[PDB]
Amino acid sequence: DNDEKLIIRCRVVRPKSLDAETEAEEDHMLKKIENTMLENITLRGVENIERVVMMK
Amino acid sequence: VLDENAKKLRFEEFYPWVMEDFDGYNTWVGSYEAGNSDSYVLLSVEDDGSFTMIPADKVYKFTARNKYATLTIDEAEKRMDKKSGEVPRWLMKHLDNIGTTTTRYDRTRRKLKAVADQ
Amino acid sequence: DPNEYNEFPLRAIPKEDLENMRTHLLKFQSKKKINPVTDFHLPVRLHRKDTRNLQFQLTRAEIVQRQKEISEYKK
Amino acid sequence: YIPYVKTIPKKTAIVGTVCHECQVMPSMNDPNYHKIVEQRRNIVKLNNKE
Amino acid sequence: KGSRFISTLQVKLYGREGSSARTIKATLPYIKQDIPIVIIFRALGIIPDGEILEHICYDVNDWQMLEMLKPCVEDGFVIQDRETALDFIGRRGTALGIKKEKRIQYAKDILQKEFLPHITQLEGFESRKAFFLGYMINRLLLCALDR
Amino acid sequence: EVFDGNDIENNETKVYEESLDLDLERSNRQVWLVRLPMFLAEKWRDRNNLHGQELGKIRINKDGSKITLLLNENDNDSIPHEYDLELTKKVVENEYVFTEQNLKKYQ
Amino acid sequence: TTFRFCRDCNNMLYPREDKENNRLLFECRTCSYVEEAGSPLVYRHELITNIGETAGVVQDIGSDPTLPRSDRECPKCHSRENVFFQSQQRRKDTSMVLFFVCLSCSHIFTSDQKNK
Amino acid sequence: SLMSCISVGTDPMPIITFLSEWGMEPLEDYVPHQSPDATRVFVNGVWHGVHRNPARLMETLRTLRRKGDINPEVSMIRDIREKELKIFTDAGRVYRPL
Ligand SMILES: [Zn+2]
Ligand SMILES: [Zn+2]
Repeated sequence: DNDEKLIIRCRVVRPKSLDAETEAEEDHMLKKIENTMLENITLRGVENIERVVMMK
Repeated sequence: VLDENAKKLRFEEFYPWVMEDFDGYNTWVGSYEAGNSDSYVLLSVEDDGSFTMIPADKVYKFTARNKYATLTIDEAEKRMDKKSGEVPRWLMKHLDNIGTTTTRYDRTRRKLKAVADQ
Repeated sequence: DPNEYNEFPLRAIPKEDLENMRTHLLKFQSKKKINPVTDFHLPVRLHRKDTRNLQFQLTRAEIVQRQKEISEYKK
Repeated sequence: YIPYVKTIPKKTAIVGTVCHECQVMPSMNDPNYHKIVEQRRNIVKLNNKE
Repeated sequence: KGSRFISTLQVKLYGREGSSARTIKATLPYIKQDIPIVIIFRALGIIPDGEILEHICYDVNDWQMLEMLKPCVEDGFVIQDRETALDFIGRRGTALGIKKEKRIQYAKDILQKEFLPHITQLEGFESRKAFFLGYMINRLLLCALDR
Repeated sequence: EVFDGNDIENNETKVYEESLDLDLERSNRQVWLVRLPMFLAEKWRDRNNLHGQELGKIRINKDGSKITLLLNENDNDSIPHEYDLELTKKVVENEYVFTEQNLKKYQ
Repeated sequence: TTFRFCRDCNNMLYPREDKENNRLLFECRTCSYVEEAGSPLVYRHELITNIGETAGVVQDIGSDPTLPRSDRECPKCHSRENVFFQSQQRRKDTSMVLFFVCLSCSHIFTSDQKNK
Repeated sequence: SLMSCISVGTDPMPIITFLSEWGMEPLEDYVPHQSPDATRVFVNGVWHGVHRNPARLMETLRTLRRKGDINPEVSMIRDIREKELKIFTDAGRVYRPL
């Protein structure tokens, strides 16, 4: 929190077997998971709950 | 009824200009341009410092053809269909090694070398 | 004005050579330098032809080679 | 390969290379100037249709 | 003046904001199918991908618009020649009279006399059609980018 | 002027009596592409004219950067006699001029 | 993102990894041309963007009669005449910060006092 | 309204020729990357070309219409922000005097 800028760094780990064909789409796969990491991640709360406002 | 000028242009431009070298290394196809076909004029510089006047007739735009082994309509259509989620990023390189989808320049060089060897 | 310039005459081309002759403009659409005088492999041909299947048509070099073997085959 | 292409041969020759592109514009100080402007104005003024 | 008929051209941005690939497809008369814009641009005589993008975006530093255009060039990657693009258009046409050889010419007429007719309908005006098409796509992207 | 295609039979040797390769000899010739105004282009592109008469002169400053055209007095004092040739592109590339005429069909 | 384009055919270049040097190369998917990358950034997605706030500024912006005039001080030439307009972004999440264009130096500044 | 009128429309060809003679660069040689300041010129929704000095061009067009060289019903709009110059000559446009 004390850091001036809030940054998250993520790295995908490849399996023991080497996939020569996935290198072409390696960056594309990252573009896929990041998009799903922006949408399909529920940090906290109940689904279908857009916003909550406090009233007295 | 069709305007005479257009019909002549259509018949004249039915087959576009094609410029090919001896070895097929360069293949350019010309396309007619009508925006400024008749609004241009040429000035040819003589070998004595003088200028010569020649009216301009037509303007042709030439684009290179078959320089990097383009695929065919049937091959292109097969890939577009849902045979796979997305086309491979290096599909062109992969098929280059297999030997399929060669170029006219390479297709002619190999045949010429196939004769010089004997 | 002072003669601090170069002035050359401008004369029209004779019309006797403009008949049965069409002068068009050729524009190579590319970002690099294209010069058929040096870049291309002579001889070169500029004709009118159909562009259908412009990927499996015999190159001018091929026909010359095919003509040589055809003459040898016929002989 | 294909055995027929149906070409149309013609006699052609390259008779020059373009080096300069120019645009001729009448001098604004020319004595005969302000007549082209009137001619240009007449272009829109003209009403050929009857 | 001349025919008094109306032909509508639609450019659609498929996919939503949460999609990983949003491509732009254009609707042409007498084609029955939505064609990618890149194919149309190639059918108009602009094969290079760099030239096509230059027709859409008029600023070299507007990477945001280019990033949204990258899927389009990827979609039409397997078609990279004018003749190939024209044949692709012809096959989709709803004529079924062209067997195998008049398809390219049939599509040529559609792109000439029935595609954006309000500019012109005479042969030799592909440059104007391509530039106007880019303007429509550019405006579409500006709205999609909240510009 | 329809003719065979690939021509593996070598039929052009007798059908045509002239070389079919474009003459790449006059290409080393500087040419200025000039767009003319409507009033000037209407009288210079007419085929009922252009008999070889001197239509004017071109004057280039010794240091360059400024060109001007001076027409003769044959315009009938109806159009300007001086024009400023503006170089819209000092360097022009990938542009060429080619001619076109028919070939001899006999022998 | 600084999109890079091919040099031989003007096609769009794509990033590729070479294990012989563990470096970054840009290669063409059609003509087999390579070019060494200059920056390690290849993709950039901006959820909250400030690009386009001053879109439409030209050398003759002051000639527009509709644009309002103001008496604010330009902090680069000490002038009082200028035309101001709000952000051009149409998203309903942007603040009402003004953007001022000076008719003497074409310098663009902002009235923001929160972040600037 | 009382002072509103509807245009009857005229031929746009004379205006197109006039624009070309006054520096409207044709669209067949317009390179966006070599002139990222030109104003697009539209006539009846048709992109005819671009101009390098829109301010001078608009002044000439406005003066001609006011003096009576161009039909008054012709509408000219210069979108400075969008760098566009639209000229409308088709019929059916509602206008009023000011
Ligand atoms: Zn390339
Ligand atoms: Zn200032």
